[PDB]
Amino acid sequence: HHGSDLGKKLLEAARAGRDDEVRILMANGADVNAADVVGWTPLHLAAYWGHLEIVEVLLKNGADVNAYDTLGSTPLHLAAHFGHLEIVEVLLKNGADVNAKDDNGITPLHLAANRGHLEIVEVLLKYGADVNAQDKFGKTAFDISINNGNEDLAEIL
Amino acid sequence: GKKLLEAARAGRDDEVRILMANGADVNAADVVGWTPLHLAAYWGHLEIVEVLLKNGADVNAYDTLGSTPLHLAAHFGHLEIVEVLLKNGADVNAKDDNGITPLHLAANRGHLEIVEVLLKYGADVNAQDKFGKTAFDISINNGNEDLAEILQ
Amino acid sequence: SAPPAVTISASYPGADAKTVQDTVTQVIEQNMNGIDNLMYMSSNSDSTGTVQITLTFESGTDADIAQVQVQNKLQLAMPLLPQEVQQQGVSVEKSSSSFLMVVGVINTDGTMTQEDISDYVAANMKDAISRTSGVGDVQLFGSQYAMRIWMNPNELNKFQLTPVDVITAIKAQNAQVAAGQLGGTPPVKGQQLNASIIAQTRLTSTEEFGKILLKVNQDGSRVLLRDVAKIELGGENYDIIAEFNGQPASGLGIKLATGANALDTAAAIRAELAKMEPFFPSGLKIVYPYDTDQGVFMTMVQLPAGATQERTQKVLNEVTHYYLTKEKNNVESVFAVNGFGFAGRGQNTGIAFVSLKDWADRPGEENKVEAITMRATRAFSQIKDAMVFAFNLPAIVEATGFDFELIDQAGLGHEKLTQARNQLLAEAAKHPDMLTSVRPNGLEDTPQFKIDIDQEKAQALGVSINDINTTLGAAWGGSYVNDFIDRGRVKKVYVMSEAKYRMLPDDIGDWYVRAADGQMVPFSAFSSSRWEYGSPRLERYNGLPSMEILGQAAPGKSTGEAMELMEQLASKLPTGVGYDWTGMSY
Amino acid sequence: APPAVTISASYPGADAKTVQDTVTQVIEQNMNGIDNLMYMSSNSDSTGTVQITLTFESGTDADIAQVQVQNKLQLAMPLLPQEVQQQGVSVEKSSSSFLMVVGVINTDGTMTQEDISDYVAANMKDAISRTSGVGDVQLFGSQYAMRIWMNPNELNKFQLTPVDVITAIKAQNAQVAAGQLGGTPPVKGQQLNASIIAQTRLTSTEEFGKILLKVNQDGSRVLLRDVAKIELGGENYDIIAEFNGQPASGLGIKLATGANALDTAAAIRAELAKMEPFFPSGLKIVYPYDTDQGVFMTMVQLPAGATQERTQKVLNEVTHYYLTKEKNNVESVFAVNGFGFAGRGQNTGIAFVSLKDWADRPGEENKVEAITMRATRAFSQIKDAMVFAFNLPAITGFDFELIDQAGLGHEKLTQARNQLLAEAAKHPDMLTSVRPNGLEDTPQFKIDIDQEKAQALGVSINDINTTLGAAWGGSYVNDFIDRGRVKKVYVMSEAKYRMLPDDIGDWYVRAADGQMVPFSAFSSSRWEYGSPRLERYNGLPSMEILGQAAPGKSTGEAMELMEQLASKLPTGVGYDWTGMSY
Ligand SMILES: C[C@H]1c2cccc(O)c2C(=O)C2=C(O)[C@]3(O)C(=O)C(C(N)=O)=C(O)[C@@H](N(C)C)[C@@H]3[C@@H](O)[C@@H]21
Ligand SMILES: C[C@H]1c2cccc(O)c2C(=O)C2=C(O)[C@]3(O)C(=O)C(C(N)=O)=C(O)[C@@H](N(C)C)[C@@H]3[C@@H](O)[C@@H]21
Repeated sequence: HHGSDLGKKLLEAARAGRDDEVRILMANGADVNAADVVGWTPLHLAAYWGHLEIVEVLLKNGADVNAYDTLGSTPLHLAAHFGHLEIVEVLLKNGADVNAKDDNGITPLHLAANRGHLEIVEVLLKYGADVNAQDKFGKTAFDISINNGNEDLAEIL
Repeated sequence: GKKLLEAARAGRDDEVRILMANGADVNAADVVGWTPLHLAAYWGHLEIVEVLLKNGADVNAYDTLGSTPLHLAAHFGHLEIVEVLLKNGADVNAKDDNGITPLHLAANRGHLEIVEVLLKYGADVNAQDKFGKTAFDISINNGNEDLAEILQ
Repeated sequence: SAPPAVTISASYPGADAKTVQDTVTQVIEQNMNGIDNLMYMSSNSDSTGTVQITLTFESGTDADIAQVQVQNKLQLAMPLLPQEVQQQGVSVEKSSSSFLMVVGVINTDGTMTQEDISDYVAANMKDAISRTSGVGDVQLFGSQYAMRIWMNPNELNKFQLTPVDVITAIKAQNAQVAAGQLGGTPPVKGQQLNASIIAQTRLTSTEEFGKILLKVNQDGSRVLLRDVAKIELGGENYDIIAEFNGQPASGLGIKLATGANALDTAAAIRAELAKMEPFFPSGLKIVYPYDTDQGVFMTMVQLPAGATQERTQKVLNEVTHYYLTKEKNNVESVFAVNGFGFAGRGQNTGIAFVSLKDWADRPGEENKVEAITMRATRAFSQIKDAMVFAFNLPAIVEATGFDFELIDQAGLGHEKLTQARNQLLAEAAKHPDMLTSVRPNGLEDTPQFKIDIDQEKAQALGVSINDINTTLGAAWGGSYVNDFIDRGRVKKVYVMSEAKYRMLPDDIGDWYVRAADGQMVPFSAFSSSRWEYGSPRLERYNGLPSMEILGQAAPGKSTGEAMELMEQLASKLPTGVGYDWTGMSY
Repeated sequence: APPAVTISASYPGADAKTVQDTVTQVIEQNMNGIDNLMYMSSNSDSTGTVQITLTFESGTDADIAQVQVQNKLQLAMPLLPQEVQQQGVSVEKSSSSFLMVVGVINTDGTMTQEDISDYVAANMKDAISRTSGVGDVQLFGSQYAMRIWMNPNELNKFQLTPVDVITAIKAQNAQVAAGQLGGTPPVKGQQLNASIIAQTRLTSTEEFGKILLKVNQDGSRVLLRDVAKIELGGENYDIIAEFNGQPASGLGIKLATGANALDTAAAIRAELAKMEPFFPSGLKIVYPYDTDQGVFMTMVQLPAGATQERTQKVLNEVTHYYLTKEKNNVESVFAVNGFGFAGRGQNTGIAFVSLKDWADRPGEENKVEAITMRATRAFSQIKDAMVFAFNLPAITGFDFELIDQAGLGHEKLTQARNQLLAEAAKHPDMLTSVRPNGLEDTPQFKIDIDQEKAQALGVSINDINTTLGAAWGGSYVNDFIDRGRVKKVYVMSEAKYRMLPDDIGDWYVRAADGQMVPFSAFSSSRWEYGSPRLERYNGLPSMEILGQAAPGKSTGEAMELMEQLASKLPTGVGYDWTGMSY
């Protein structure tokens, strides 16, 4: 370790999807769990912007798979919300909490169901996602499907 | 008496005294009922206030809405004129058609010097208007801390 | 030589970049038809609520004709714009004309804020300056005072009031009403009395605003506006902080009128300023921070995404301190501006204007502009978490670079356009033999606070969505309510939350909205929030979403060879992504 | 030619008298203080459209005339209905004729007429409209709007009205300015600055479908898709075009006054070349009208009252003739239904005809002049439709205006017009084809709201007129974002609930006490006659009359008779010469 400058450069590298600087930075001991002002780790940024390889290299270097931002959202939330199927699987394989709730009681299943990611909804249920989980408003993933008028998702649930 | 109304307003002392030396009505009124004493107290012409009162001006003359020359002087911060009117017998507790006294108008504008002179001449500190407000309520509503304690 | 350009500027206070683009920028662009001699059109909408639309015309086009045609099309589109935007004024001016001179105003007594100074310049200096012979447009570095109502959500919840009630009460009790006359025409014949009726008049002071009656409690007590808000004269906007050698400053940007003599007007301005100085209040002094080697240069300041105004100020203060000590023999003044730079606006941008001593008194190559800016840039490379760059702008604008526009041609959206840009920039880096410094001219996406209102919960509780969005907007973004009279001069009234109640996500919970039944309902009852990325500065080119890309031709390569390469790389970008050349490359 | 500045405005769902009396008269009354104005004329249509033409003296600078007109119109803008302001008013300085037509088809047939029209409107029209020298662009089609097609049965079932739908759309399709975290002025020590994002415009039919109208007392939800069908569709459905029988859209381009016709066409072509590489698959530009001539037009005018379907039948026979009888001479036919040589309406149409190369049309009988007259003769045997082919460059008998000088009104002016028309027919040795240029009165549906019954039931008259207008005329609610571009949102009744008079009674309005009241309970109706197009000349009601001198008679002689004929007209009826006769 050095001071705290390499951690910020790892965040920008993972955000900009540079597999190059990311592995060079952690070879120099960059904080793999360095967080930004909103509490996003490099695993958050890589999962949000869909960089599957960076998610991989980050996780083998000990990145906290269940880190939450200042509003309770985990990297699995982001990956499920924006339809990154490959990242959702590797996160769950590495022990991501499939029933993690953010500050609003919103689960990865709620987010995946809201944007209609059927494949991800199936993967989440396979790893044990609670089908009856409710958010702060009492809504389940089934209520989300009904409101969106997505009967194929409603059939799965 | 119109020329004297004009004279008492524009602040020309010399003209004014020509008019009562010629016998102009010291209690002449314009259409809104303002005597030359009203006009002099409004624009703050002390010398004319003294001269008019010297020639028998009605110190308690009302306008069409019941306002006296003391109301105007107390309202617009004319400390020299509120003294001259009160020594000549201005009803310190005179109410207009709205129940507004010179203490109300003085307290609203923060004329603490005039508030003291009014109180000294027997102003009823507990006098209400049609809305039931006293001079103390005005000081509280305006946030005037000093004026507030002068009325206890 | 430079082609004539007209710039449209509009303001949506409290609006994000996407809100500005989709309610103002797109609407205006769609109405820029029927204008003669238009070459191209470009615009940006940013997170400070600002949009600028620049229309560039063919060489030889009469700039007066161009400005009038643009302004007439804009005014016919004015009813299509949000009321909050119309109320700020949408200006249409000839651009591509830098200032004749910059006049700075400070107070050597240290007794005036920049807001106090700006209001003095606005009410006592700017109008006489604009009337000086040869003077064209004059820009104020700040604003006249506004009556600032700084709301407290704790007090408002205590008396079951919302910002909606505050705005309603201010419109009702700071009002100027036509009330008619006694004896007006047609009268009853024989009427003698003819008098105007005077009813409410505009308020004139913080004291009068403080006693605005919000409600009367049923036990008889009164709730005044000063019981739920702090009230002071202040600025219309707080995005920009200006300092002259560390002291608060305002000033004027003066442009030369078309067809007027430059130095004759400069002397007339100085002569007019000499007339005003006897009337200045104590401490107020006129300075000239940029007498356009050249004897002046600039210093750029850019901080990371999300960085605050206070952090930018610290870097600018370090920059000011370096020039006034390490270059005390060469530098006479530093005018530091916190809030905008070259790459756009925002709390994380700033720029410093440095004026040097007389060239005659700076002997030696080491005391010239080029050597000074090289030491400064080298010394500022130490400063962490900030990019600080010194340069002489005439020396940097002066013939080796290209100006590239990446264009969304098929409704792909911002995210997919960002990917296409990233693919092109990754490839451009693979040819360092031809292309160097290929970079976006704009800003990157940043975290934003996305708050979702739950429509079902609001309706079940009887909370109006308009009360919700007015409470959120007025408290956190501020609201122009109406006008008042400050010492005989009409000025604006703004409502906004006091700073300490609109800083962090947890502060959202401090704000309550009143339901139909009369209960106070917290924001946490009908809302949820999450972090997401979004653009702080959206760009458009010829009416389509765009991303500007600057770059240089490599040493030993021509500007045409570099452009040829860029076109080849662009030809292999995703479907629906197009390109165009602009500016120096058109 | 004397330059002309054109004002255009639209009032969705308004009749001609409503347009004239809330818009046209207001603008005319404020066109003062403008230099070199020769005369002023206007049409107010039952399509909801007004066009005011200000013609200036020869030698007038068209730039100056346009700016002076625009500035006066700006000062009158606060006097116009908000519904008209928000549609946008246009002021143009262009020729009245088309310089060229840009046609767009889909060779793969994978896009309907309405798909193509939206693509042109959303991806092509604006860049063409900004090209120098382009004075006016007509879209032969309509841009998509978000269409909310309301069902009065389901609205009544849930005790809702179009007022409730409009209020919910404005509330839930909104763009909120919400400020910033750590916004200025901030507290000391603040570390985070970020934009707050609240509601944003909806972007899809699905988002509009889940707009929440109400929560029933038991807890169930009533969504917008439960009372309406939601789909992308044109802002209006009045203009459809075809290219050689195939679905098409396009742009009619007019040359700006004083611009170079050749340079402008080349600039348009260069702009189109920039757009082609990004067209969706199958989309192709065709050029069906480029100004012997090699081109000509054919106008179709059915009697007022004719439907779009019946006009389409007449256009089909016009197209059929060029595509069969004139096979060897005609390259293409671009036909537009709903747009006419003069004006716009369900009873008018136009076809642009392009001829094969002049070298492939040898012989005098295969030139433009012989072809157009053969066509006019063939189309003269068409029943109840004026159809003729003619020419018009990118840049004649007499033109007569009958003027109401004393507030006589429309009915009395019509009678005076007919009296003069019958007198001119009795002089066939001097005057030929003396006819009105305008349209005849047609049956309209007059509905009377009973103010007493409405108040007795507690039904607000504003709720009544909003329900009526939104259902049967359509209402522009606000804007949304369709694939990144700002477009309009309209509510209107689904077609089958706004076709017949009996349908009036299927619409319910909610009273103050919460009860639903049908339109039959507070309204009555009758048929009457009214104008589909009202004309004005120099600010007064007017009726244009065309005609020509008889064979072997001079134009001045024919005009002499018209003046003598007009002098014996009823009191308060004047006249004036205009256009060619000025
Ligand atoms: C506000 C100006 C100013 C204020 C106070 C002291 C100063 O020395 C200045 C300038 O010199 C500015 C410029 O020179 C501009 O470059 C300048 O003159 C200018 C312009 N007229 O176009 C700009 O576009 C600005 N640029 C983006 C950096 C910049 C001005 O913002 C400032
Ligand atoms: C150009 C700004 C500027 C430039 C250089 C140095 C400065 O100190 C400033 C300002 O402070 C400005 C403002 O504060 C604005 O109020 C300001 O920031 C502003 C805004 N952000 O919308 C305005 O609306 C402006 N208006 C006149 C009140 C005004 C700005 O014009 C200037």
